[PDB]
Amino acid sequence: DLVSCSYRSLAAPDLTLRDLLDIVETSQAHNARAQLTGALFYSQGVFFQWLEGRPAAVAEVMTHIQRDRRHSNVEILAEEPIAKRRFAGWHMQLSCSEADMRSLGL
Amino acid sequence: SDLVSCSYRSLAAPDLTLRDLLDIVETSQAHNARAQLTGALFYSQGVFFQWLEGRPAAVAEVMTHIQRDRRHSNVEILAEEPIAKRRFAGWHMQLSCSEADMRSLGLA
Ligand SMILES: Cc1cc2nc3c(=O)[nH]c(=O)nc-3n(C[C@H](O)[C@H](O)[C@H](O)COP(=O)(O)O)c2cc1C
Ligand SMILES: Cc1cc2nc3c(=O)[nH]c(=O)nc-3n(C[C@H](O)[C@H](O)[C@H](O)COP(=O)(O)O)c2cc1C
Repeated sequence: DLVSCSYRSLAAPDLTLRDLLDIVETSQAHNARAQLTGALFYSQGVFFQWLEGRPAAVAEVMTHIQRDRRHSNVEILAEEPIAKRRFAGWHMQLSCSEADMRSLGL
Repeated sequence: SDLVSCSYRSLAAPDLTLRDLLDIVETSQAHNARAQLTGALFYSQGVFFQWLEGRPAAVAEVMTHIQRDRRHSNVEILAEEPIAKRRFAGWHMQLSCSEADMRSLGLA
């Protein structure tokens, strides 16, 4: 009994670096206790995310994530059953480039 | 003027190597440049996300091939989303691959 959820979203046009850092730090905290793992990819106003865990916990955050106003167009979440975890060890691995971080700075 | 965008998420074939990844990018670069396809590829831990932007038909034609590709599977796609402006202009194939992922894909 273990599942994954994959979505693509368009980051708020006004998204700052502070916003990104907040998203990451909350996720770290929640996924940690809530036993979720995965990765968050940001570049140039686009989010990809992969969440994995128990269907219960994923549904929990995914309802929260969708309400979140730091992005929009939260697009066809692809709910796949998984045999094993893919990001064991990463309660939230951010993947954000040096350029992208510079941008969100300006 | 007439730009659409396509997003998908893939599962890398379980025997995918660093060389494979490198082949996927160089092919993409060469092609996307000629086809005016811009976008980004993210790989980590067996997972691929990609965002492609360009004129409707170019996106459509590459996506048929991307889906044929044996180096991955379970290609869940996102209906041609129309876009105001490009987002990765200049980038024909911006790659996201961590140093850790680089280590693993390069093991055996
Ligand atoms: C792109 C994006 C990805 C997010 N991913 C997670 C996540 O994986 N885990 C999580 O707990 N919150 C994530 N969040 C934050 C939640 O949407 C939400 O802000 C928060 O978790 C719910 O309120 P809280 O601060 O009380 O926990 C994400 C937000 C954004 C915009
Ligand atoms: C994850 C992934 C992403 C790919 N992205 C592109 C791309 O954006 N542009 C491209 O021409 N080929 C891309 N390819 C390669 C194509 O699937 C396809 O194989 C190629 O364009 C035609 O065959 P070839 O590899 O022998 O040249 C990608 C392959 C994979 C597995």
